[PDB]
Amino acid sequence: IVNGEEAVPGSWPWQVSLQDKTGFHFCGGSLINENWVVTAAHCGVTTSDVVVAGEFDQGSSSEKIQKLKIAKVFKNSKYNSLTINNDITLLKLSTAASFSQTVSAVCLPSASDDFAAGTTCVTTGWGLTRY
Amino acid sequence: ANTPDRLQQASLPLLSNTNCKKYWGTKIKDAMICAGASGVSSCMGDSGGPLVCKKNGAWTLVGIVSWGSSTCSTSTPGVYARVTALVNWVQQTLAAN
Amino acid sequence: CGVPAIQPVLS
Amino acid sequence: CGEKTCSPAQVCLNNECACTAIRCMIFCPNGFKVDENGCEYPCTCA
Repeated sequence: IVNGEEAVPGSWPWQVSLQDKTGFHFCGGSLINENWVVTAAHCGVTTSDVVVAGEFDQGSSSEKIQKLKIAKVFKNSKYNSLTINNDITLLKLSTAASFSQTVSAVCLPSASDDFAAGTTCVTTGWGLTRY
Repeated sequence: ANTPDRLQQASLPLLSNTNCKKYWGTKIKDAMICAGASGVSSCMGDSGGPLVCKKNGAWTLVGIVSWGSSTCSTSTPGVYARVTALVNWVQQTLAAN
Repeated sequence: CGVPAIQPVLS
Repeated sequence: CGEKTCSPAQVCLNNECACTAIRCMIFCPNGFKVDENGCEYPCTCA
């Protein structure tokens, strides 16, 4: 995030990090419950990719994180490569997540919920702080 | 260069789709939602990430980082997958598995 | 869901 | 487009091909894949 702010460790329990076999963090994700994660369809996640939960400092060697394996990927078939519309993917874990203080789920809205423009929201992640 | 190690957070306002078209024209579909253009922006590595807002006490996933300015411009808004337009698909998926 | 056990602090 | 045809990662604006100003916030260790005309694809890594 550009101009973002270092968060309080553990204050965003559903935020997960997705990493490939080579170990690179390429996308973020959100736990909607113990067995599922929601991310972007364009992240092109595979079952050899790993979901890391409960982490704060990726450069730490002492924090207790949960490296969860992925059982199956479900990319919204409506996703369009040309328009990037319907950019969503659901991940079913093999290694269920164990919820607690630092690892929790985020809520899902209903199809009819309306979030008015001007509403102050929040976004988190391990994206570049400058491009 | 290299993705940051510590988790980052940022506050930002949502925009109506009509407003968003100001920056992205016809590339903004009904299944998307924009936020930002307020001195903050999502950058490489944040995609798939969450965009949460409060609804009676709880942070709800309103958006999922999707795409935006190629330079991570703080003067242009980022685009997100509008979860309300996708929750139906999500629900079906969780049931079929 | 949505209620962090460790409350988030922003600026 | 104009007096030519645009490549995959190109958009036509003002009757001229041009790289897109769009990018998916995905992190690519090797950067975004490049198209035949040198333009970066918006959502595919190299």
